[PDB]
Amino acid sequence: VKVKVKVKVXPTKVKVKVKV
Amino acid sequence: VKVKVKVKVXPTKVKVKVKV
Amino acid sequence: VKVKVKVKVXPTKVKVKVKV
Amino acid sequence: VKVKVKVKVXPTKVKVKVKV
Amino acid sequence: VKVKVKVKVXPTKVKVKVKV
Amino acid sequence: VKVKVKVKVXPTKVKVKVKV
Amino acid sequence: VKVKVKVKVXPTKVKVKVKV
Amino acid sequence: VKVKVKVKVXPTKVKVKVKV
Repeated sequence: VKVKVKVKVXPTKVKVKVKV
Repeated sequence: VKVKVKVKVXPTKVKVKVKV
Repeated sequence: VKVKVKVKVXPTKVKVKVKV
Repeated sequence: VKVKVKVKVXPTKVKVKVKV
Repeated sequence: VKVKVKVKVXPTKVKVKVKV
Repeated sequence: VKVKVKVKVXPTKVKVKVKV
Repeated sequence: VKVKVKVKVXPTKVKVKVKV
Repeated sequence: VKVKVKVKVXPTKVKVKVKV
């Protein structure tokens, strides 16, 4: 099970991911 | 100009903040 | 701009705070 | 469980990796 | 640029400060 | 629980590792 | 240019200071 | 506790441990 949170707005680039 | 995200991702717990 | 990202990774507590 | 958190905001890159 | 990354991991608490 | 932390601000780059 | 790391384990408080 | 730090910062590189 792989779970991804991302938002990227030009200057602000956030990506979070979790494997289970 | 900002970014906000609060989220619970499977078993993690995540919050994001950009304050102009 | 002032930036915060924080995550609880089971017991682990990570705080990231940036001034760009 | 493995968590990978990746962020870039102004002239900063921060990467955190935490294996539970 | 001022970066603070701050982390607690079992009995261990760690402050990392980068100032450029 | 094992932790890797990496911050890069232009040329300034620090990698930090925390194992209990 | 400064980078500063400070670790705390119960009765143990150590710091490392690194500059250009 | 095994704490590593390695930093590449202007025209220098500084490594260090803390073993608690």
